[PDB]
Amino acid sequence: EEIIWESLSVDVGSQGNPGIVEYKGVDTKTGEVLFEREPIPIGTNNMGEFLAIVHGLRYLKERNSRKPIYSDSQTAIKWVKDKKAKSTLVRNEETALIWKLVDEAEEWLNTHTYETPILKWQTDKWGEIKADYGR
RNA sequence: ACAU
DNA sequence: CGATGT
Ligand SMILES: [K+]
Ligand SMILES: [K+]
Ligand SMILES: [Mg+2]
Ligand SMILES: [Mg+2]
Repeated sequence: EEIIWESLSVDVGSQGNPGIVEYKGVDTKTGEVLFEREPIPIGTNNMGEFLAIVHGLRYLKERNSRKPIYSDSQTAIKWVKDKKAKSTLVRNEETALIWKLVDEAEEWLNTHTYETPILKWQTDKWGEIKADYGR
């Protein structure tokens, strides 16, 4: 119903899908960019959306912040809930880096705890998520 | 169909 | 138009 303005918003950006993947997290209220991942040469949109949420969890935990995270990705939200990223992306030499990061993100989820609510950004009602790349 |  | 996902 109402945007929770005291929150962190994350989004993926890509050049191709599969293709070059990056992501960032912003303060929902102000748009201040709080973290940005160096582009990863090959990955999928959903792997990037997943990594963005997990990075947000790690970022907020490190700072003792109870803010929720907004993502517009039905898929990534579920993968985080399950602690399992069910990507179809072939595992080969060119996808090794993204798969290492995804594997490590799952490993972090399976060895840490958090209460952070992971909320669906309602793009149909609210417009684009504040972390959007505009591409 | 819905979310990207 | 194509691809990633539930
Ligand atoms: K965009
Ligand atoms: K589809
Ligand atoms: Mg998105
Ligand atoms: Mg976007």
